[PDB]
Amino acid sequence: ASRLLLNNGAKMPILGLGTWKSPPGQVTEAVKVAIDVGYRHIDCAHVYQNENEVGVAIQEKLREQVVKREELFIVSKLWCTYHEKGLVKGACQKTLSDLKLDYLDLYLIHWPTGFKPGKEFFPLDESGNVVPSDTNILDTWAAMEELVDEGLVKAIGISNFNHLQVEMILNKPGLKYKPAVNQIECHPYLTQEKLIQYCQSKGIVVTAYSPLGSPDRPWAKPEDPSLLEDPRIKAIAAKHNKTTAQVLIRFPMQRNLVVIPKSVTPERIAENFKVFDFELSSQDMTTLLSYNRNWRVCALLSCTSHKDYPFHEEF
Ligand SMILES: NC(=O)c1ccc[n+]([C@@H]2O[C@H](COP(=O)([O-])OP(=O)(O)OC[C@H]3O[C@@H](n4cnc5c(N)ncnc54)[C@H](OP(=O)(O)O)[C@@H]3O)[C@@H](O)[C@H]2O)c1
Ligand SMILES: C[As](C)(=O)[O-]
Repeated sequence: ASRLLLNNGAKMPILGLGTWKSPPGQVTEAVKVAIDVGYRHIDCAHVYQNENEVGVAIQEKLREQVVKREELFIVSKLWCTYHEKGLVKGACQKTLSDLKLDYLDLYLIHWPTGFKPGKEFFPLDESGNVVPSDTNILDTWAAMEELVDEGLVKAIGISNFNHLQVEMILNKPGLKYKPAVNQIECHPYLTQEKLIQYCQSKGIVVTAYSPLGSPDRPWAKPEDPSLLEDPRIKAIAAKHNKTTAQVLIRFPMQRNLVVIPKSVTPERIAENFKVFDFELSSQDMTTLLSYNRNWRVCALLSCTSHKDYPFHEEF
């Protein structure tokens, strides 16, 4: 619909607003405009360094009575430096403070890789490599389940997990809460048919990130492919009298995925919301799928030898 049922009984808005790369000086206004426009789902993370400013916008709109809190669906993520059992509740409460909420709707493990705790988000050794924690996925999962029993979060999930890492949690002895959601990269150049089939067969909702190809990723190279400018995708958009961004947002929706485009620009935030009024045909869908080239925006290239690096497995 406009909302999908999670395995905890709550319903997640199929469209949300992303906030990675959203400057602290612009994001409060961006989230205020989104909520005005009809967004009810905001994707956040501590590592984005803008949760305080996101929270100012949420507070203003609650105070104004534009939305009730129970109508909002607010998501954040546990960063890699807080995977230790004793650091997890603390990371969560910090995010809750910044956002000025008393619970999250969904809390995700941001990446499966744990790093050494500290103030640096990517701790480097003297050789400049990332320092790993010796924690594993299962112990971090048990700390996350705690958060649900304490009332801090309603649902817990994972992000950038491959299918064997998901398996690992599902087979955990004494598993109390299943992951509700696996948030992964997904667009016409990285279609994820195998992992999406796997998660959906297990009752795990998939959220597509970087749906537009992340044209503002800080590592962008000029030779690099561009989804928004692909003439094949422009043609499908023209047929439907929509923009190529609106086609790229509608595509995961028809695959029963949640999608979270990022924008700090009021007219684009508005434009990105107008995707409930049209339908891609099944020929269009099959065509977009055929464009897959296994191209990833986010490959976490500094952690390619971490014991828990997710992207050595096929799916
Ligand atoms: N879990 C993870 O590891 C992870 C990783 C990456 C992303 N995500 C989440 O997914 C969100 C989305 O992915 P993303 O931020 O990489 O990129 P994206 O949503 O694929 O693209 C954002 C870029 O596209 C532009 N854009 C938005 N609407 C547009 C439109 N209608 N027409 C033209 N350009 C448009 C934005 O410009 P303006 O802002 O200038 O308007 C921004 O430059 C993130 O913000 C984050 O919340 C999660
Ligand atoms: C690309 As990210 C900052 O959501 O790990």
